Amino acid sequence: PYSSDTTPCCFAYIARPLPRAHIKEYFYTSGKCSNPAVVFVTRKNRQVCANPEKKWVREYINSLEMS
Amino acid sequence: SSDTTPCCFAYIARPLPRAHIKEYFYTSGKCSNPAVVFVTRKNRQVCANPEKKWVREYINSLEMS
Amino acid sequence: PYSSDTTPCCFAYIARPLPRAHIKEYFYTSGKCSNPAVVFVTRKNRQVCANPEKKWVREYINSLEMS
Amino acid sequence: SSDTTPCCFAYIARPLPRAHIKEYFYTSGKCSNPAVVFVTRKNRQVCANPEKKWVREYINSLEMS
Repeated sequence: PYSSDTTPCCFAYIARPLPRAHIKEYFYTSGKCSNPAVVFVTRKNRQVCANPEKKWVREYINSLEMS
Repeated sequence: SSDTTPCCFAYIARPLPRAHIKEYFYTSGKCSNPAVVFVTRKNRQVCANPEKKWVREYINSLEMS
Repeated sequence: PYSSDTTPCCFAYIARPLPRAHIKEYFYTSGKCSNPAVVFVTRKNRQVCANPEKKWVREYINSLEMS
Repeated sequence: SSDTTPCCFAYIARPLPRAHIKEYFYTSGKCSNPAVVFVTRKNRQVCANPEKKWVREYINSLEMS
């Protein structure tokens, strides 16, 4: 059982770290997706796919739920 | 402005009302499951099984414009 | 090597699902912590510890990555 | 208004300046590593090794008020 509405997945990861100050939110893509992934939402409301195994990705996450 | 790709992991069980669908598109081949997405006037992206008769018929009607 | 500043960890998980509409952000606690955990930041800016293995927790995360 | 607990996973290598510390507290026993937290006037929470001489001395001075 699962939603029959589309679900976002990532098939590519941004190569280098996004500017930390341009990021306001994040969310992990569904476990249903083929690739694990972190999607950062920038302040201009863009959505960027990132690799959860990357050090900067984990640090950005730790920073985001301090705020 | 998004790097994500919409994929489908379930198909709607019953035929969606034809009257409220404004267009359709097929989910990316990158997605594991093949699927037709019917977009409703309220911008709902509903997943449907490409092999279903009603789905093929809806697509045909949307193709004739 | 690691930050010598304090790092937040969770030692208890909220028993039941928080109201989805009261949540604006989330972040996973450091892998350094003894327990894996998800910290939801409410709109009143409170921080609630949650279990990543819980179904509602994963769903809330998937939802937050969409907004 | 938070359910989290501050823990320490590293100790500051050199003695922090005494002049800018307003208080201290020990991290929870729930944390895996024992630690003293020196809070600076800029609200930085710095982790320090309880066994260090300077740490015990700083604590003593903060205890005499």
